[PDB]
Amino acid sequence: MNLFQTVFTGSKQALAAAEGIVKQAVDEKGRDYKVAFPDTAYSLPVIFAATGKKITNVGELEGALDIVRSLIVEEEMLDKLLNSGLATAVAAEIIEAAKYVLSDAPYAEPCVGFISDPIIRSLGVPLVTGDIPGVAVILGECPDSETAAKIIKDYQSKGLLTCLVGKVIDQAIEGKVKMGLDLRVIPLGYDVTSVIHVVTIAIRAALIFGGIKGGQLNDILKYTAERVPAFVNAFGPLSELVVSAGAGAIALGFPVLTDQVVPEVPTLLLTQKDYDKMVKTSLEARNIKIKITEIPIPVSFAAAFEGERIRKNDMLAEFGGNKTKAWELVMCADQGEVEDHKIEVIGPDIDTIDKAPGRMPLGMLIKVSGTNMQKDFEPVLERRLHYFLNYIEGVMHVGQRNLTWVRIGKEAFEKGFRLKHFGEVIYAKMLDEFGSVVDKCEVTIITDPGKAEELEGKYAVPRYKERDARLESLVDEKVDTFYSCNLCQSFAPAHVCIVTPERLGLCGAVSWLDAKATLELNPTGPCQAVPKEGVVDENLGIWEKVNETVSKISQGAVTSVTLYSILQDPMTSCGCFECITGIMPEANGVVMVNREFGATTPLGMTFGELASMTGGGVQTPGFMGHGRQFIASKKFMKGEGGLGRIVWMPKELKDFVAEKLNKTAKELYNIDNFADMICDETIATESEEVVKFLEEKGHPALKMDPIM
Amino acid sequence: FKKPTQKFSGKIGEVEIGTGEKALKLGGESVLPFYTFDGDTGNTPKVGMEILDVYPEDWIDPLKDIYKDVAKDPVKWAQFVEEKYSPDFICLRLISADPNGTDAAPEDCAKTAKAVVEAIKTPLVVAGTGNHEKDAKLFEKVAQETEGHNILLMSAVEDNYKSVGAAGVMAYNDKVVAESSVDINLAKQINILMNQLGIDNTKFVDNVGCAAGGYGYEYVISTLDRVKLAALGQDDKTLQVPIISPVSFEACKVKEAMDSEEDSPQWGSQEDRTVSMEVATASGVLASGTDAVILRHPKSVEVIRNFIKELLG
Ligand code: SF4
Ligand code: NI
Ligand code: NI
Repeated sequence: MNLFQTVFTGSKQALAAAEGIVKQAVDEKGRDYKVAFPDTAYSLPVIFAATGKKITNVGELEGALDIVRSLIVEEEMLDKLLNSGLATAVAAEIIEAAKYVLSDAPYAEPCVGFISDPIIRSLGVPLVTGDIPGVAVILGECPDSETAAKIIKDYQSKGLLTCLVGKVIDQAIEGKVKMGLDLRVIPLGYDVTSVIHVVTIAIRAALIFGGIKGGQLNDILKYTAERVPAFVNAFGPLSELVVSAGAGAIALGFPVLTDQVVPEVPTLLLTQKDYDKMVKTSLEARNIKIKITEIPIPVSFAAAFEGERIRKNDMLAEFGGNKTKAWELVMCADQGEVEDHKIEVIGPDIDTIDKAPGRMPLGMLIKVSGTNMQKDFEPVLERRLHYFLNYIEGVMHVGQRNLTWVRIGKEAFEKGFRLKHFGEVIYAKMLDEFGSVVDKCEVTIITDPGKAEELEGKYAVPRYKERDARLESLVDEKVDTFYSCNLCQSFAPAHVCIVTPERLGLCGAVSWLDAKATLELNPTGPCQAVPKEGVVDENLGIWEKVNETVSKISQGAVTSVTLYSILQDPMTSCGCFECITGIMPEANGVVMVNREFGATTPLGMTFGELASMTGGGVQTPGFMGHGRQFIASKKFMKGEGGLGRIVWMPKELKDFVAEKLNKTAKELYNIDNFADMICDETIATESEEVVKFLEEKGHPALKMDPIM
Repeated sequence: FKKPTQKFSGKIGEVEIGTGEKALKLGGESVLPFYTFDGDTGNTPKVGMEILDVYPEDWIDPLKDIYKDVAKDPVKWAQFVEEKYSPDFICLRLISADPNGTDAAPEDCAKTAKAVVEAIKTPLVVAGTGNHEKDAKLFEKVAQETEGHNILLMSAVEDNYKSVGAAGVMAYNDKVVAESSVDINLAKQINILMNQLGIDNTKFVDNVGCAAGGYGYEYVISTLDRVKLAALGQDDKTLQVPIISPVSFEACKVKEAMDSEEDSPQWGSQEDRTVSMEVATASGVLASGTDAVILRHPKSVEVIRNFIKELLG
């Protein structure tokens, strides 16, 4: 008997039992006798959900058997199997409803039977806020009472609401599990049909919290599959009826886990014989995550502890800097390569220090695994390490990659701080902050001189080199989506920043990869994806989708923009920009000025006047606010001949930019040192003197077509 | 000359607070506030009166003299307010749940709210404290106890929006206030979060922030203008919800209103300054686009109601 035939057989047995008990209700109470569940507004919830009909008398209960019959179509296709599972759920509900008709109180304690609506509203709020991570539906019998008690109390200690059906109720009592609604251990009943009492909880959750009307069965099934984190643990031998009821749980999107050999279906029907891993298997199968309440560290952890300076003579340990070799790395790894919550310390720990200072290499290798985890997200998470360590009092860590040094004072050592607590804090904060992209985190602390250098060469430096290569090799044509940031709309109501690989956010702190990471981690944040579809001008950078997105985000204040031009519908500026670029017509070029420059410019205005004229989210042709990384870009003024039009620039800014600027101008086929053609404030500031310098030096901008 | 015909594609949604014949509706407009010459103004802006669940000790002397024999019992205070002044709604502020002050269990405040909501017929607005974590548990217990009266729960910030939304709209069929700090983008974000949770625009109102005149007031004015223009002019669906402003929360707390005549003899009557501050703040927020205002002094309520009647009528 295959899976489909087992489910069909179970549904027929459920129908047979429903018909028999309905016949008893008709013979003893008559078809006019009232049918109801204690304290509910949804009548029989499963039938109300599936059909929208409320059943009030016994005669209608007998007419509900046709719903079960119409749901059993014995054709071996997945949809029929799910419908047959729902047939068992409807039949089980009819059996439970007839129980209340026949006997006034059909359930005796500890069994609670039906769960009233006020209880659902009572536990509905924890279900939405995640205070209840999931619903563990445990039915059947475990090999021994202690095995059941261990699994049940494991779910209970994790905050899950566990419901019990069958002999596990007695096994848990023998195992001394404290049962109650406040204890989140609810025994429903000894019969298999009592599992419908937790099914109606999920059904009424859609009815009450989802606001789905009765009869919208597909919407209700969609709701329970996405919103109700329920799963089934079926222990002991499974009859056909149990399997058909499990098909009902699968029909609601609830995966079924069992210790029995079954025809496994990936993500839906799974066999796990190891009772020591059943809880972890179920949490993974239902995508349930349990949040850590507090960091298991003796040293207090708070955000106000950042920036603390701690005395040099109190420095028990000091790694990194010019003295020792230290490095940190966060790398994406496959699930096999990283095991969850594994803090490994290799080499001597800080206890072995017996002198006032400490000097030993430190290497922190962090492996993160997740479905949505990407290599481009590695540089972001690693940065937060700087912060995650600084929130611990007694330790100060500053630096980047292999340039980090960490100083640990002796007060933390007296409190009980060790190197494993680094891993504890890193794991807890990675699972907190990036819990939407990180599933498992493994932290390894290396202190041996040999393994620290071996792991840095094997793992650290290749990651850094490939990150730099990706940062340098990304261009607009390679990617297919840009990003839009409106974080500066708090003070510039019309400003929309368009982030592309070769156009950085003009604040200087948002990049294309940063925008992608922000969108992934904070979907309702300021960074939103902009598909690069509907091109109009490739040279000027005009896209219909970009214009539509700018129009929508700026609330219609800005209609059309060009990414690569400053004279035709230029991008707006807010006021965070580091540099201002302004058109100089007499030089047929452009001049630049940073915010640190206080003297006048050949345009005749200082940085303050240019900032007042340019910023505020207003489209001002001929003037642009941008960061320091955009000067040496191949997209800088691509619509007006490129960066070859730069004719004046402050001396310090020119010295800062010269290398990359010369590289890009060599791409332009200009001389090895193109920055020498750029006038400085010391060389000449008056416009006539600037033009004289440009004519003397043969600046290319003088030989181009007119800029405007 | 051509008459200015400003046609807006957007329209503010309507939210109903309260049950029975006293229930009020907010929103429904398609033009700027008091622009009866441009089209349809949905519902008249509402004026509510603020009361406390404990005796008001920091309030000015005239206010304590008005409620001398009723402020001790919140039920008696609410009945007196509903009888003598008959406001559109009553905002019961649970000051006793403040962790900074005389912190109280959520059960006591829920009991007080249940007692108040069963004595008055006007719609009730239950406002919590400034602590998000305390607010979540407090509103859980308050919405559980005050079931069946369609109350409004204030300060469902992004930190605890799920808890207040579930314990409020989803479970006990109440309304909620999505609060954002003087930003149009933050208001959009909280509205989108509420919509993704499962709460549509007919089940919550917005609080884009409030401030007294002269204390960050231009930011409130600009936020109201931007939200109204985006919701109506740009047809932004994430901002088409009515806005409620607690004016007395900040207007009566400033130095220009709290100081008595003894402290500043040149300023004059303390009650007049308090009423003037309330009236100025309320008039500004009403002109900028709010749909309901919470006031404290009865004279302020009278003046603001007359102001609304003159502008709309
Ligand atoms: S300047 Fe930076 S923070 Fe501001 S909107 Fe642009 S990308 Fe976002
Ligand atoms: Ni900016
Ligand atoms: Ni800016």
